[PDB]
Amino acid sequence: KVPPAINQFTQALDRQTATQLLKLAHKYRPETKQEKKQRLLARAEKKAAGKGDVPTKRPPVLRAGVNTVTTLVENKKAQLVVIAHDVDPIELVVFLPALCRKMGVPYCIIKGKARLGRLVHRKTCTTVAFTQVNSEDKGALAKL
Amino acid sequence: ALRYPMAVGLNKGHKVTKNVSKPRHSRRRGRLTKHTKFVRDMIREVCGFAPYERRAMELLKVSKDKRALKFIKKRVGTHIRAKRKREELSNVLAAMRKAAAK
Amino acid sequence: GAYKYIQELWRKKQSDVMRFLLRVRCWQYRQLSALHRAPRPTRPDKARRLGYKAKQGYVIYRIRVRRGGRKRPVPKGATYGKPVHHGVNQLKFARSLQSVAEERAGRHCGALRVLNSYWVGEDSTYKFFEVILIDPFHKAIRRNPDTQWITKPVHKHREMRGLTSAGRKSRGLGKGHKFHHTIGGSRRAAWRRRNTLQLHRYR
Amino acid sequence: APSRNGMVLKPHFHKDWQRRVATWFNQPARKIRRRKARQAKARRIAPRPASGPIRPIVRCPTVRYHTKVRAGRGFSLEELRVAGIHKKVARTIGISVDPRRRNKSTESLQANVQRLKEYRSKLILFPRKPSAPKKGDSSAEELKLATQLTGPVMPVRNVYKKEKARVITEEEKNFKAFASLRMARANARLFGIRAKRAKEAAEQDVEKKK
RNA sequence: GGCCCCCGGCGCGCCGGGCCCGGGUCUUCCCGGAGUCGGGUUGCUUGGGAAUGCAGCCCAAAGCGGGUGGUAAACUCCAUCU
RNA sequence: CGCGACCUCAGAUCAGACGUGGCGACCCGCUGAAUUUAAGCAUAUUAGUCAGCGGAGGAGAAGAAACUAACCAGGAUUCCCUCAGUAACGGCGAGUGAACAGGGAAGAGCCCAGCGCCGAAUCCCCGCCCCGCGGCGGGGCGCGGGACAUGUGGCGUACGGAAG
Ligand SMILES: [Mg+2]
Ligand SMILES: [Mg+2]
Ligand SMILES: [Mg+2]
Ligand SMILES: [Mg+2]
Ligand SMILES: [Mg+2]
Ligand SMILES: [Mg+2]
Ligand SMILES: [Mg+2]
Ligand SMILES: [Mg+2]
Ligand SMILES: [Mg+2]
Ligand SMILES: [Mg+2]
Ligand SMILES: [Mg+2]
Ligand SMILES: [Mg+2]
Ligand SMILES: [Mg+2]
Ligand SMILES: [Mg+2]
Repeated sequence: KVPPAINQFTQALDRQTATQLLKLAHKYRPETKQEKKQRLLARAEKKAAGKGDVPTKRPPVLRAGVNTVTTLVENKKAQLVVIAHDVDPIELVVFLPALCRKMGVPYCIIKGKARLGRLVHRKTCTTVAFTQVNSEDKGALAKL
Repeated sequence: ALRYPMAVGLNKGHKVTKNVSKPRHSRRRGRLTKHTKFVRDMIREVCGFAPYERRAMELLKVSKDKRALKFIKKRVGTHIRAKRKREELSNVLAAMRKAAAK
Repeated sequence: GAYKYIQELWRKKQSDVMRFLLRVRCWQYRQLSALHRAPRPTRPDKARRLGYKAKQGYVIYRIRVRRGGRKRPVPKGATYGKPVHHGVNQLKFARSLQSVAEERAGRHCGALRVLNSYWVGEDSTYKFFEVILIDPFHKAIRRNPDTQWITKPVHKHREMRGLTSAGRKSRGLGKGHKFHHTIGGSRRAAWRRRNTLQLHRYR
Repeated sequence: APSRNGMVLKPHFHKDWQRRVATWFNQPARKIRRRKARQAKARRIAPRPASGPIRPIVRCPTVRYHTKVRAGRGFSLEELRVAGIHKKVARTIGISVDPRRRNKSTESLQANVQRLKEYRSKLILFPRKPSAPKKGDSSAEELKLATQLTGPVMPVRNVYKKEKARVITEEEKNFKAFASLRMARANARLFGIRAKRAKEAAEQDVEKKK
């Protein structure tokens, strides 16, 4: 008899919805090591001549990691939380559905921590969280 | 004189002016914070109650409070710890009573 | 702030969710060998609380020890002597089972350094512990201050000298009136001081 | 066997004492080694005091010794805070600190801040770069006035307030010292039971009329 | 006392690069280690004596909480540490 | 109905490292007697000692209070003097037996996890170039691999801390 706190992770998103969710999530992947180097060098070149600081509107990005996502949920800063269904030490995320529901942030459970890892250029990710999003994707995020 | 400092009596001791100050930060240990209370309430509704805690609630439901305290003290171990645990178990019973009232 | 929730979760070992997880895991560990390397800490919050960091050089070994007391290993229960020493059963080992599991991990992996250990489950016949080991010659460990201490020669086989947290608990160390047996560093240190006759030059 | 009158003696030599006998033939050598280390340490910290940091004024705990005052482990943070010294700078300029010591009274507090202010006035501070004196001291008061200090810094000394002879007043003559001590002991002994008896009598009083 | 040879750590000017703001006041926030403590029992240990410490088994925490305050226990105040 | 990702495992005379065994006076963790004394002897004593097993270093262990106290309070550890053959334990017999305060030797303090903030800021490996060799480091480069969000680094730890 599996307790509901552990059984809830068997209810994952359907293949159709998980496809729209990951297709949207592909637009907000964290920048890789290579394109961070390219961005940082461009800032050094631009700072040298001649704009200066130039924050240039740090773009929205997908926040990843159970500790990062938990704080965002506790601060009501996350707009959407995606939880992998197969976290092998299943204590890292058992509180997250209840915590997300308590704080009012919508949450879904998706198939595969490996798919979340490819979103963040890593092997595995427990959870990813959607913070503020670009205007052209506000309609898409609302439907999800 | 009429009265002298004494080594004995209710007011015994050498007389010094007490230096009042803020207590040390280690004395703050054990205080419940707003965030830690929130976390513990989260885990409680995720987890539930231990089987002995549920049994003690059945005793408190039928108002066998002395028997409930005997049971809790036998489980937890000491009278002081049992009294605190019985108050909390009584509080959750009262909380779910008024929740079901509305 | 997820580590706070996992900590409070593991303090509820008799809940339905934790009872299920502990039973299933204890079954799985029962199917493996007595000494077995774990790919990752089962309790990442408890591991890092005890000194573990998710970097190269830290390894985890799951150890299974047999529960119960220490039967006196004499043939046919004959302890030839006075009746005060006739005891064979109901005898207890001075060191805890956690200290024994640490010793078994350290003896097998003699090239590593035992850091700490923690409880992951128990049966009626077995207790399961996960031991944190450190490779003292990995460059991640060796090039880092605040970790270079484990690389010193004096810190080899801490678990066999009672220097880990589990092994320290049986030595009777501490401050104050409850721990007068070990003033001087150990029981033997206190006993030698209290049983040595100081014969000064001028008596 | 006992023989006539004598003291009943209990030697503790039943436990193979001859394996653990500490002779002291290295005592003169130990004193030489300790003296050499003291002299080497003094040379290493060349103008700094040989004994080490200044220690606070500290009263001895129990009722046997509370009339005496000695040197403590270090100055409390409350003392340093009101003396205006940073708790991390103090150890650099030769001030021992004790973060775990509290100040129950104000007299011991103020006694130790005058000790810190006196030490701070008597301190000669050398600049980090001798060619660049930033804020330490003038060269005049450190060219020749700098000298390694022998013995404890400002050694802690018991002081007695001498009272001049005075004419005994009649109130002092009529004071009953033995009677006051006997009554004070009785009052402390019966204080709890007197309150309970008054409490019980108050309970009977508030319902005596019905 | 002399001469010879080798090795090691002390200040100055320069060298190659790192090296990043400190204090006081006020305001707003944040604060802790769990099969662990503790309890029962058993065995050993201690000067520790209605049980000093250690361990096995069973129970099994809290957060104005917990531990200690050398006589077991209830209530109460205080002290001290964390 | 095969191809990928991850997880959990396996093999290799894979690349590079590490452990084993000796000594063991001193030190640390266990295990652990009986002779002996009690004019017998069983608890006790011998003794947490001999023997036995393991593990170190030039010292080790301990160590910065879940301390002592009850005072007008002291303030990590270790060692010496004293407390003291005392409080206490004990067929309360034989016997055993500390600690606090005090005076000295020495004196030194700190770090994480957690809570948080910072675009993982972090680390290992491999090739290339330069400065060096003497214990193999410094600097730069690689749309070079890997670790790592199941949490690296910086700030920060109960003496409070952070941000304005
Ligand atoms: Mg015997
Ligand atoms: Mg009492
Ligand atoms: Mg090879
Ligand atoms: Mg060896
Ligand atoms: Mg005999
Ligand atoms: Mg005889
Ligand atoms: Mg031996
Ligand atoms: Mg050491
Ligand atoms: Mg240590
Ligand atoms: Mg501390
Ligand atoms: Mg005497
Ligand atoms: Mg003895
Ligand atoms: Mg001295
Ligand atoms: Mg961190």
